[PDB]
Amino acid sequence: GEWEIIDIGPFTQNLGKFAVDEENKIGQYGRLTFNKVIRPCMKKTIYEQVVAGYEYQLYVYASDKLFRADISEDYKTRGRKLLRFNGPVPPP
Amino acid sequence: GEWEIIDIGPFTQNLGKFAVDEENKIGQYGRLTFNKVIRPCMKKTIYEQVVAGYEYQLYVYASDKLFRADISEDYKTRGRKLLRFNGPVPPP
Repeated sequence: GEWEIIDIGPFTQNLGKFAVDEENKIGQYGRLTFNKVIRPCMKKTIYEQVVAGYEYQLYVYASDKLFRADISEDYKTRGRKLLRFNGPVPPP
Repeated sequence: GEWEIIDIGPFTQNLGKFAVDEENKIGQYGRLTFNKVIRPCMKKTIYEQVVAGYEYQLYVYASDKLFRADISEDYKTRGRKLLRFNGPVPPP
């Protein structure tokens, strides 16, 4: 994922109070009393990659002339859109 | 994967019909007639990064000892969970 440093404000402090509370439930370290959280605190963002859509670069012949088309497609709705249409273009 | 050559043929031809159909609505090239789509055809996949959750690495003091806590948070439920809790560790 992506990593970033956050500071030691009340949100970060309560993250430390969470960890000490859960550890005291397990009971392997003995009764711990939360003191403070110090720098550096690291926050990692976990992502899932998913397809938003597609794009296409076409060479299409129409009425015996050759054009360049640029189409986009949405993954979920399957709806298309024509972005560009230039011609006549020389063959590739 | 970002950019790729896709083959021509049935799915590609229907993209060529769409581009001509859309362009016939504008009319700057006049009434066209779809002929065929030729090589090379490019496909560009567009991905979307959605957040699955977060993870925090902390340096926590408790009962005058310094521990390293790894806690996790969900993006949808916002629920916290302690993954690891080791110590004492040397300070940064």
